[PDB]
Amino acid sequence: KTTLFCASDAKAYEKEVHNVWATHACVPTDPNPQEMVLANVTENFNMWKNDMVEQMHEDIISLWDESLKPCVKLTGGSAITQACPKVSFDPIPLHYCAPAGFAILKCNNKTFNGTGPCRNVSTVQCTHGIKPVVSTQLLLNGSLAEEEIIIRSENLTNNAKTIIVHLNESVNIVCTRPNNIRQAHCNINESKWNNTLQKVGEELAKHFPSKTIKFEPSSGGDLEITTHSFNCRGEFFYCNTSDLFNGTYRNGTYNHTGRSSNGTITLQCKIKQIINMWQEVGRAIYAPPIEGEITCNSNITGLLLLRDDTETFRPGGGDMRDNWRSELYKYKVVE
Amino acid sequence: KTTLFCASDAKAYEKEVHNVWATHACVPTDPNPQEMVLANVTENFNMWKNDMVEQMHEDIISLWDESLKPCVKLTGGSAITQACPKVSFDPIPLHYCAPAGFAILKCNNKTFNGTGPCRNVSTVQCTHGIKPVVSTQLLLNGSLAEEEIIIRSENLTNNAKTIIVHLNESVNIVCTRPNNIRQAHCNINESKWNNTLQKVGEELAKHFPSKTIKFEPSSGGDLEITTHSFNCRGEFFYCNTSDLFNGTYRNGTYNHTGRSSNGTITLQCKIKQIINMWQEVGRAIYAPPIEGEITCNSNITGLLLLRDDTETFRPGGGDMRDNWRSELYKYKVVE
Ligand SMILES: CNCc1ccc2c(c1)C[C@H](CNC(=N)N)[C@H]2NC(=O)C(=O)Nc1ccc(Cl)c(F)c1
Ligand SMILES: CNCc1ccc2c(c1)C[C@H](CNC(=N)N)[C@H]2NC(=O)C(=O)Nc1ccc(Cl)c(F)c1
Repeated sequence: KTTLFCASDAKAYEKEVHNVWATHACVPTDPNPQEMVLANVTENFNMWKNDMVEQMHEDIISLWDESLKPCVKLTGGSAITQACPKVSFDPIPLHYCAPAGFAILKCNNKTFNGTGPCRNVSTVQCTHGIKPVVSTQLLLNGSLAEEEIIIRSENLTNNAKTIIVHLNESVNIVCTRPNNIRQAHCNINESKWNNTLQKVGEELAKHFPSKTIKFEPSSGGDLEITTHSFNCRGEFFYCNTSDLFNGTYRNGTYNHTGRSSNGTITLQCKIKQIINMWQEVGRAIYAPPIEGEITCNSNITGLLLLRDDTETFRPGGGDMRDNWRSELYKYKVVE
Repeated sequence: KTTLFCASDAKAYEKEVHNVWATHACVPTDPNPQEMVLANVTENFNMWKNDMVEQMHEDIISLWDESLKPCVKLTGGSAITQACPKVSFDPIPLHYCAPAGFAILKCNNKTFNGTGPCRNVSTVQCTHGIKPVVSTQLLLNGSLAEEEIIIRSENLTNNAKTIIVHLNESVNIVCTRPNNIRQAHCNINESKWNNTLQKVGEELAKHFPSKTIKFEPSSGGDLEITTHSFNCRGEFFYCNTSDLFNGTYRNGTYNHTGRSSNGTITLQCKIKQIINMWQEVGRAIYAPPIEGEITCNSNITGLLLLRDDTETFRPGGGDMRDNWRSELYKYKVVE
């Protein structure tokens, strides 16, 4: 445990809030990348127990706190009012760096899970570009597995322990509200989704014996975790995944049972102003959505699942720390 | 006639040279791109003389000139030395867009040829994403035919005219240099290769009546065109294709006579420092390959062939504007 510091390419002329925060909270990235190679090792890592995720989480909370300022913030029964200006919003990559004398080891095993022994291990002073993408169910704009899609879990036996599925091939999703003022929609190519769910399916089948592997929409709870919720240009999108996370892996093939059109899948999305916050326990009310075409062109780089002679899997999320472990499946701060 | 402009998803924080170049040469990509399609049209096309190809060619020459700077540049008996640092190299998509009031119509007939009449025609302002992949014999990371494999030629009865075989199913190829330092190798699944060459064979049979259709390694001449030459992470790979382009198509079946092992084809590759330039007429000398595992996992999306009882086809290439025509088999700049 140490007190880290962020490094970025933030410009102090951008009125984009991530830059506005990073220019006063981080350090200019340094053209100084010496990755200490090493092949004499055995370090055991645990992506599920690592303070880096916590400090990252905390100053991402600071970022959001002084950037996206809600009109009302209702916490503990007390309502706190302030100004609601819509701002420029799009995540910039943040490197996490260890201070004087403190190093950040690094795993290079391309099939490494997160928990256990790793050995082809390098070392750094600063980490690799990471975007503070806040989302549920679908991990957006992250790293891709260099070889093949991998399953991460603090334990896979525990049905209530979140599964992070690190993908390989990015799945472009295009969410948009056209020029109802709150209704939007997302578009995703169906072929590549069937594709990806056959990889997810067959690996889950590698690690669950010989059973039918169903994919279904989340049980219940708040809209934040029952839908693919994300932020696009300061607007909070809640997009439906009932005709997405939907299919059956049997016989070694995956059969999609979600609806489709022209070879594309369209998610019904809604922009909301009242949001169950991820930082704290409370609700934030924002101003109505801005005028015009509100579109995000994103790439799915991972999944967040939850398990219950058949085994059903369901989109998860809610705890953004696990979002941070998708990219902090780790390193290791060490001395 | 016009001078176009590029549009891309280049990041100003990336130190990858395609991003470095595009960010100062291109325009932030448009995501309001609505194909106003038409159905009372018939326009003629000619992928084999289209100036968009040489605008792209000139611009990619610019990119390579300002990015990959060789230690030595020998042209016309005069040598030019400069600093040759190793860089990060991975092609990003480039949309080519027409300026004010001037448009880019589009062909929609998927069984389309490249030369002649076409009727289902749309029109856009910007082309689809095209990655400037510089290679010979094999076209990498291109678009796939939506339907069935297409044979393209300026004309097919001219044996000196390059033939572009637009594939349907991509064929995965994994070139790697393991941790001799310049010795590398490529892996390709044979069954997929047999499979592809059977309809390459069948349609080349459709265009050449009742001949035995053989596939053999190239002529001779410079290694760039006698080998599958390409660029992986700044390193110039020359890969042997004597056991790849090798087969007999007869009586309706393809027959692979190239050597294999465990059902896989392994190409013998070498990383060279002395390169015959594709941009200009001259040679370039680069620094020795970097340390570590150099891996490129690519998809074969097209072929570059040349024709001579029997008709024989050999891998071609060398002139990269044909590589740009593979993706610019086209559209059209029109008013
Ligand atoms: C089984 N999983 C456990 C689980 C489940 C749900 C949640 C947690 C843990 C933590 C958090 C509790 N806070 C609260 N209830 N007010 C709650 N998450 C959120 O409200 C949340 O992410 N909102 C949110 C905001 C913005 C965007 Cl863009 C977004 F995509 C989502
Ligand atoms: C019938 N065919 C005619 C024909 C034949 C060969 C060539 C041309 C035309 C053009 C070009 C001439 N330039 C020269 N002779 N210096 C020459 N091509 C190249 O040198 C070339 O592609 N190099 C190259 C570099 C890097 C990578 Cl990664 C690569 F895959 C290839």
